[PDB]
Amino acid sequence: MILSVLSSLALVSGLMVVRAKNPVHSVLFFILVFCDTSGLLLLLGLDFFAMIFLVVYIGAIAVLFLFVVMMFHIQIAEIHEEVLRYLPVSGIIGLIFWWEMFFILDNESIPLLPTQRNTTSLRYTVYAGKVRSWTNLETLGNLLYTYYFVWFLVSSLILLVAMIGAIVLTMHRT
Amino acid sequence: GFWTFERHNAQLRWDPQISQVAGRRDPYDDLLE
Amino acid sequence: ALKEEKYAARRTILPILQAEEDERFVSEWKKYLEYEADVMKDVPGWKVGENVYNSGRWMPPATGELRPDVW
Amino acid sequence: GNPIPTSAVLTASAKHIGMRCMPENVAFLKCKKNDPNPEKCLDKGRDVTRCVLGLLKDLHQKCQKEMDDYVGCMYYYTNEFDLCRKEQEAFEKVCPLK
Amino acid sequence: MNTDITALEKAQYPVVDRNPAFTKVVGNFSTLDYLRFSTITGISVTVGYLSGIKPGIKGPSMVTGGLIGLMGGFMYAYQNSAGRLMGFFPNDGEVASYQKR
Amino acid sequence: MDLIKYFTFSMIIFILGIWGILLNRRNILIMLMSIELMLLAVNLNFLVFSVSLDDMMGQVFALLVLTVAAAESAIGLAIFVITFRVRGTIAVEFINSIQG
Amino acid sequence: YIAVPAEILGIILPLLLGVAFLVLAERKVMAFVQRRKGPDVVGSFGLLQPLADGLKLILKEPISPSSANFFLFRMAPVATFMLSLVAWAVVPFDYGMVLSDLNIGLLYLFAISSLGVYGIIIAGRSSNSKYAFLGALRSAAQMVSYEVSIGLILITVLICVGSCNLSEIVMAQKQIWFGIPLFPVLVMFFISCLAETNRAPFDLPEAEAELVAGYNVEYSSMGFALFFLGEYANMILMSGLCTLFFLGGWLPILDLPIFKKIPGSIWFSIKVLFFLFLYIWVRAAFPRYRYDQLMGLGWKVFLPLSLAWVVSVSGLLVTFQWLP
Amino acid sequence: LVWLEAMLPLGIIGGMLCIMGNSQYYIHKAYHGRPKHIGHDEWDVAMERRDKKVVEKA
Amino acid sequence: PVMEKLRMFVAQEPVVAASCLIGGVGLFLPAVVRPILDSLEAS
Amino acid sequence: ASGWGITGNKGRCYDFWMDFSECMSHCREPKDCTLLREDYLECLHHSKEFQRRNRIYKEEQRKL
Amino acid sequence: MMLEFAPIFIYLVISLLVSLILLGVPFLFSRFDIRFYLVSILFLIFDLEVTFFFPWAVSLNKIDLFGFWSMMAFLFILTIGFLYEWKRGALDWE
Repeated sequence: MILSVLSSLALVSGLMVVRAKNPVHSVLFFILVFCDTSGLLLLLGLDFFAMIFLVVYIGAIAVLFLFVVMMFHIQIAEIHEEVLRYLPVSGIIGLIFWWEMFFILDNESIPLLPTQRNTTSLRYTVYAGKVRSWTNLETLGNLLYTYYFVWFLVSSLILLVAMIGAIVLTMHRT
Repeated sequence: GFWTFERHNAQLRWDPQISQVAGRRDPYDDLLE
Repeated sequence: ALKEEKYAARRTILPILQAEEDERFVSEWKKYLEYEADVMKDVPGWKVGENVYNSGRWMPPATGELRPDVW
Repeated sequence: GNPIPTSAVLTASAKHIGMRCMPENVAFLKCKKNDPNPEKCLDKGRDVTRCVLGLLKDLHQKCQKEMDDYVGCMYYYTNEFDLCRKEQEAFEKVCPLK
Repeated sequence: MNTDITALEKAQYPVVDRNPAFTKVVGNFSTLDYLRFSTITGISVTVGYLSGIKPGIKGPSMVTGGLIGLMGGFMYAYQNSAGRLMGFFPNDGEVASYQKR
Repeated sequence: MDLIKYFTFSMIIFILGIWGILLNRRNILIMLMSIELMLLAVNLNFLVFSVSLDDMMGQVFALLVLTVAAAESAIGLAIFVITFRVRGTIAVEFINSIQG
Repeated sequence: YIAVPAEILGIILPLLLGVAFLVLAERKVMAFVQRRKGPDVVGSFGLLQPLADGLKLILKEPISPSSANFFLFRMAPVATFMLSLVAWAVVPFDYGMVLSDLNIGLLYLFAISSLGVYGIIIAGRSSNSKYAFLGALRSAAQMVSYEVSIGLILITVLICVGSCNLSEIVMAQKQIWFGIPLFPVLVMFFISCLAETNRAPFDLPEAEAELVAGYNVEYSSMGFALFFLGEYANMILMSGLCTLFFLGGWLPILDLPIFKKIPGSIWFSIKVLFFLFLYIWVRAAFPRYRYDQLMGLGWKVFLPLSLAWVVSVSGLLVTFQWLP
Repeated sequence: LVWLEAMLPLGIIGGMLCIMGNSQYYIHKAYHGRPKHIGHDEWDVAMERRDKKVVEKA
Repeated sequence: PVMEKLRMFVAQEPVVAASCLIGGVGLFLPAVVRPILDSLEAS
Repeated sequence: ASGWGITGNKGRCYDFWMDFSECMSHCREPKDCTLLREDYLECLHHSKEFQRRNRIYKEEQRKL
Repeated sequence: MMLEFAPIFIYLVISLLVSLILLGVPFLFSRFDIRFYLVSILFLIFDLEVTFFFPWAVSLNKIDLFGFWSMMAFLFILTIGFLYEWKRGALDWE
């Protein structure tokens, strides 16, 4: 039920991202999709990722988009178009993608139907793994910098490329 | 059976060297060690 | 040190808690096995409590919930 | 008579349990390491439960008021040892760890 | 960190030391190793000088080229010395100072 | 039925990205934003799958993908800015000179 | 869960009273510095001045200018006020006195601070004023610029503690308060908080006489009030964070029975009050930087020093194996 | 001694903060019977649920 | 004569010099002192 | 297959994966490792367990 | 455990109610500056740096020297980038 609520909010917010006449409004509805995603992540028990989606996607990336799109002052005439003529092609593509892709896990991951019986007493509890609990933060930090550090450093190289490109493409020194 | 070749068996030789590393242990080895 | 103290206190009382949990789960599993034996009566070819794992090693029943241990 | 083995009582008595029921604890943990199946460890579990319950009753007979106070303070502070030191010392003084 | 030097392809020459230390590898440098190092450093300094004349920074360009050459030349010499000591490269000299010493 | 619902959440985000591509012929900023939606949907799949399989490899890749998404957004908006500066407008009729 | 809203209101309502009286306290302290009295007629010693001002704003007619973004214009002060309020759910006042014992509380606070910029930017664009928009852009850029140094200082404290739990951050200072060995870090943090709150010497929105119009120039009645309450609640929160990270939180100054007598909530309140006094004393003491000057300070001074302190503290701790 | 006029709103803020702490502290203790435990982890949750059975079924 | 260039750099850019020294200490301790302590412990 | 669990212990399906891998490490016909492979996949997705329980649910619904 | 997040949600709901009450009671009686894009870029880079520091800072006790030096190399690459920013005038608003 809660997943239904979050799914509906994300669906409507994403439709608003792709269908808002004003791009600034599209960026603000994108922030709502990211907040909804963060709620989903909190339901998964991954609090670090839920907070990092707020810090990075909303706090940094969406701010970048908002800053740029606001200073553009885009007039509706340059980007407007009637989208009624795209109902059939979008209908076909969306229906094909829907049937093939919303049920891709059904054959591999067959759902457990909820019986009218308390199957929650069949929960076996192991206290050995509960003596010292690791947070999602510590579990990630145990791996990032030692056993998979090459990928970490390559990501740093990617960021350096971003900085250099931003300067070489836009800088006009005074 | 190219997967039998020794080059394609790296995990089978590497993983036992980290079987006691915190983060990938069976919880009971902490109880008896 | 204060945390090690706490963890040591958890380790000395783990076996009794685990033993009680094992007994509770075995009793519950017997109840569910008899329920299955009753419901799947008159179903040809059925096997009450068949292990789906070929190696036969015991695993807890799967719950169908992604992360129930965090709530 | 026999105290209810709530988490407060077990956490309060954990040090005595560790010193007294050490061999049953080790045997149970070894059997669990060999086999996760709860059905295949019930004998060692009964051994562990019997040693702990016997020690619990014994320690209730030796030091009742000190044990009640310590268990009461452990329960109030959800088993935080640091907030219960004075009752811990009073408890171990009449009931030595040995 | 668990480490393992085991290489995929086995050494084809006597293994004098399977994991030689940094100082030992450096102390194992031969005259050929110092020749490779000096050639790479000199070529790099020359390229820095010649490429730096047009912008007017031949001095600093020489310094930059020399830094690149020193790094690469040390790397090449260390590679050769360590590979000789581990038996990946022909190392009759290292085996002489192993049988004797 | 938990896993299928998480997966269909990610699915609708990916589908919305595809639709944003399809529906915005004249709005290339929203084309970029639709691509960002698709990348978020994939990042969520890795996290959901990592939880589902009890495996940490999904989370490592989730962090590294977030880094890639940040860099790609930065450079994309830079290219947007320079295109706008050269033309003075963002209309797609002024970015179609190369053809054939 | 039926008792949770009672605790939530017991947090929120006294916070609003505290904000209303922080504005009065700032007016009284600035006045006393300036050989004047400050509010002293509306109520005994001016104590009813906040009530009168709030009631005045409530009765004032809302303009809501003829903009094309009426929903966003009104939602912008609500966003910033809700964000200012929600940071207090994870703040501990004493051992066990905290609404949400978040294990990721430090990162949660960083996330809230990162979110704060949106109310200011949306107010600027939705207000249909070039002057409000350019002011909002400058304020937003300054806030994000000082967020980097705030985050790096948070990482330094995290390395010392090794846990994102605020209560654990306090209880890690039982041996010594972090403000003693990390005094320059505390100074940098207090200045970064000043700049992050848009406070003097960094109060661009107050620089109207400098031909620099604020982001909230087109706001009247309770939208303006919500912006103001958010900023002052953030000032109180920054004082609380300075207290928690560097001054031992609810811990007493010395671990002696004479100090341990008075409750830790009183200790925490005293330290927060001292930092709130500094916010006002600094406002009364100095002139303000230009936008370019404070941006230069943010990127060229506070970021390099914060990065250097992260490196130095981590290196020393791993060297001597003093890590948590 | 006129400066005590300024120490009144500051004292009021300090009292508001003390209220923000203590009021939520006592409401929680009254409803749950014991004061809130900082650091409630998987182990503490497992204990509480098992204790409920261990108490109610005795 | 690179001995007063450092002097002028410290005079003109004190924040940068302080940052470099602080980070340099933080890097020098584990690269030098930590192996010294490790070697001392083994013996 | 990596063995790093999301709570700092050995992954749930790692032992099945290993046994599959040791099997394939010397069996020249992959059909010799079918049982262990489907055990590993069953640990991953619980498909057969859930299918059998859904059969039980279906029979209960039919007989009600 | 995510149990401590529920009070935060109720807190958000109550704060929203208070904000709506406060804001609703009175209803009864063309210039692009590249430097803002640039400051956004720098903020994004250093925000990702703070992100990668949080797991590292809480995990220093187990990664020991190797993790310390891997982070140091990461910082070195990003600081080379920052020096490039400095020298190109991206940090100067004059």
